[PDB]
Amino acid sequence: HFRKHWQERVKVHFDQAGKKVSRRNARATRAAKIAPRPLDLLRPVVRAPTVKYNRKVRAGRGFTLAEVKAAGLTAAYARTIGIAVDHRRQNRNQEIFDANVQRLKEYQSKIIVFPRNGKAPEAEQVLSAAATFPIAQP
Amino acid sequence: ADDLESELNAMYSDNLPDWFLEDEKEHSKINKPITKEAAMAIKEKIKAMNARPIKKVAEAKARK
Amino acid sequence: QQREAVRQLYKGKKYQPKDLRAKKTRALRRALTKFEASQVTEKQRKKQIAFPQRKYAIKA
Amino acid sequence: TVKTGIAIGLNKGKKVTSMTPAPKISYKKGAASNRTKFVRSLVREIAGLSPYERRLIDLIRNSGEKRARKVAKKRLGSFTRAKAKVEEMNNIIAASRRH
Amino acid sequence: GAYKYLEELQRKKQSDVLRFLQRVRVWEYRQKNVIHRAARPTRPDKARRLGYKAKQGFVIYRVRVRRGNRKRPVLKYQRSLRATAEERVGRRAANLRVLNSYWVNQDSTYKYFEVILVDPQHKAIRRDARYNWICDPVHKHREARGLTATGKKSRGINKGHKFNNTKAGRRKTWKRQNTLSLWRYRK
Amino acid sequence: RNLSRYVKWPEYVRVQRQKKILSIRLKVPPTIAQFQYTLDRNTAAETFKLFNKYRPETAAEKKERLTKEAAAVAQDASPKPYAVKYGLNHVVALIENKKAKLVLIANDVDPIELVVFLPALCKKMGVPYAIVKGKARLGTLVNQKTSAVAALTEVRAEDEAALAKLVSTIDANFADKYDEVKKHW
RNA sequence: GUUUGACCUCAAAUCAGGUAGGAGUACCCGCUGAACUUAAGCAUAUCAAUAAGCGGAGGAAAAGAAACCAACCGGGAUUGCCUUAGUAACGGCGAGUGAAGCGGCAAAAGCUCAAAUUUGAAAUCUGGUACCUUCGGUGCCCGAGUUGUAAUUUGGAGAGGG
RNA sequence: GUUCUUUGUAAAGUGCCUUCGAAGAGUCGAGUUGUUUGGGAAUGCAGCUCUAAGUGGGUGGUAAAUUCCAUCUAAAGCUAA
Repeated sequence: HFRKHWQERVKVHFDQAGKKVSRRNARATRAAKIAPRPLDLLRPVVRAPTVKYNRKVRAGRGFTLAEVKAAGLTAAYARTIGIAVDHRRQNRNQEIFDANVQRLKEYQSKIIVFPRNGKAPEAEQVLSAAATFPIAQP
Repeated sequence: ADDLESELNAMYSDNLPDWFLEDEKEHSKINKPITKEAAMAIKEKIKAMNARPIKKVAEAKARK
Repeated sequence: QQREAVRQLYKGKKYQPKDLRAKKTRALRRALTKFEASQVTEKQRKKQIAFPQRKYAIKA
Repeated sequence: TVKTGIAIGLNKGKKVTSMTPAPKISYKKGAASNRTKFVRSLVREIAGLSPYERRLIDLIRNSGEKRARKVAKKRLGSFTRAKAKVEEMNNIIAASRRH
Repeated sequence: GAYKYLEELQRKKQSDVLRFLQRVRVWEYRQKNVIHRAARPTRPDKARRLGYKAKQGFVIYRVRVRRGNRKRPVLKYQRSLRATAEERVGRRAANLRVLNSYWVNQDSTYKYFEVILVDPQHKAIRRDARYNWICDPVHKHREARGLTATGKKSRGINKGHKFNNTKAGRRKTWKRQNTLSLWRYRK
Repeated sequence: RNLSRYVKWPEYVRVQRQKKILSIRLKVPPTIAQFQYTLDRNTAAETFKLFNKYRPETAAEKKERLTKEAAAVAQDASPKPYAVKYGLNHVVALIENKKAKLVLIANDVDPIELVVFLPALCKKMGVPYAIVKGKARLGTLVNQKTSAVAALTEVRAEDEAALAKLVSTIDANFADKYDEVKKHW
């Protein structure tokens, strides 16, 4: 019925390689700044919504308060120890609840927290909590 | 306070007092919201104004 | 010599002559000081003492 | 209810073991407190009635609760709000005349 | 305290008490200047609800604004009276930062607002960890940039599906509809 | 001759005089009109003579008392204090808890909405109350420039009887006298 | 007492100390706002919430921790990329116009008030002054403040008592 | 990596029993005029008129009425990448 008779705008990504380099530099800088902590927090396993995607699980935002309590810690301490906490998510699925509780137990058994006053034992930096605790399809 | 009340009343002349009533009635009017018919009248009035010739052309034609 | 004499006359005073004050930039002179920028509330200070960011690692 | 494990029909959907989440107190956002009731009753006694409330009372007396509710809906914009206002005025009438 | 009583009573705006107070006060306001400094908040509960504190560095100005019908040009409407009031007060006291504002009164010619202002230079503000955020240079003339509560409401800054039909929403949709995004390896 | 009738006064003087005229000329709702009925000269003098014995601690006196406590620190160090209570929210809380034995309410509060509910609250709570002339006079009692309210909750043994007589006097002179008129416009 | 004051409100000072204006404006946030053009030449419409005009910021701005999306075995602040998709839909014999949630990824971060009786102690704060170990500390003093400044609580909770 | 007073029955977290549990108004919402988005019911914003409630309120735009259900918790505020 009616045509587009005007002139478009153009966005060109000449800086694609430069921005990849910049993101890599920023990640290395942040790793040095927070060493020996990882670059990412521990995230929970979560079912995708809608009937198209509910057949698979993915990473969520943060562990439920109930899951943190079941794992045996408080939200404030978990946030300081490197665990994402999400207050607005609720549990109505015991499978997901159990998986997230076991996830937290394994993370606690696999990390070493240094004393806030004592001398630090030598410990190398592992960058990806995500890689060390991958989400697995049930 | 007959003295004070008459002093202020005569200053204004220079149940409720006159200064108060006039001040209140200046701002106690009714804001009935505009109606569709009046709005259409506004639009057509603007159209009539915008469809006028310029005075040069009007006066030249009138003189001819 | 004269400016240094005035400086020693004013040493330690709260208010100095503006020409003896640091120039920097208008915006830099309008910015909050370190003290004002560092002020925290009592509640936030208590939370910071109780739950600081921890130093941890992923090995065991 | 309990999901029937099939993709259509009544109560369709996958079946997983249920959990009951703790009831969040934000869901208790409109609840009334004893002090809140006390304050509202005292303020009602102090302030009295708005003029449209007065004529709602008059309508309830004379022309019928149906017409009172209709006038209240005209002045409020919502049928549920008209119902709430008319019930409030009915309670006020009962307390101000009978008990 | 007295908060619950004040909030309930000031909600009951058609009662005899509040009508009488409104009448007397609006006449007095018409006597005073169009923009003037208020000695104290007329509604302390509302003011401290919007962030006012009774301490040095907090200022209340009362401002009178003409209504949509009652303009003096010496119909299209998109400008908020509360926004106009806040901007005029901010221009009158540009050493200050406008925090919030609230309705106090109205007549058939004017609406009456009270604007809350904070002094960013006062040490009682600069050393207060709860308010010195407003001392940062990024908050100069919030009301002029539309960052007050009325500004955000007029701009339509809200979450969800109902808030894409704004100026900003339409700008984003226009650049979506007719921006070519050309990558190095063309997609 | 005296030109005060024809003196062009400043705007602020003129406005305050017109406000005074308006307040008396207008028909005032009773919940506000009740504040026009106050304690009489004799009973107000007696009430203030009672309260001035319980005028609270000043800053200099607090330094002296904290000096004694510091000596005894390194309940017992200082005695139980008796003083009038004066904050508005504090006194509303005391009334709602019925801890207050007598409440004094200034008649001149602007905005009046801050105290317009207090007599009704005190009636619903059974607390004796009295409207007195002067937030400034009330503030003198508590070391402030003005005070919206004042209250006695606890009194000394040598003053219980005086407090009870003052309450009875206010009841006879102020409750029975103004009960009919405070409900009318 | 025809006096002497306590307050409130309103002023004044070349009063003590501060602050605003103008520039730049690529990017950012508001206000205000066309027409050419394109659609039979068009008043709807489009161009376009664009140009011009006015105001306001920063190194980024704005937005931002749900009065959200959904309708699932549910997700979970904001932003951006890829996407959804050139799809559904509309109109046309094939000219054209045209979404959103989900999904993958970049980056990740959470919090603050109001609403409470400290009432066995306004526990709070500006300023002047004197000293000091001076982006500030302490003593004294004039003040602000009870028409409410601190501590305590913020919905995920939380408070009182045991 | 060294040194200085250790702060301190000051501050904070976790367990159970019980009593509570304050949560923003000329706003929300409604009608109308203009404007904006839409094929459209309808939607956002501004002016004007009317103007709530507390087991409440908003949202879930196919026509309206009704009953359920689901989901958040407005009318106040800050915040890096």
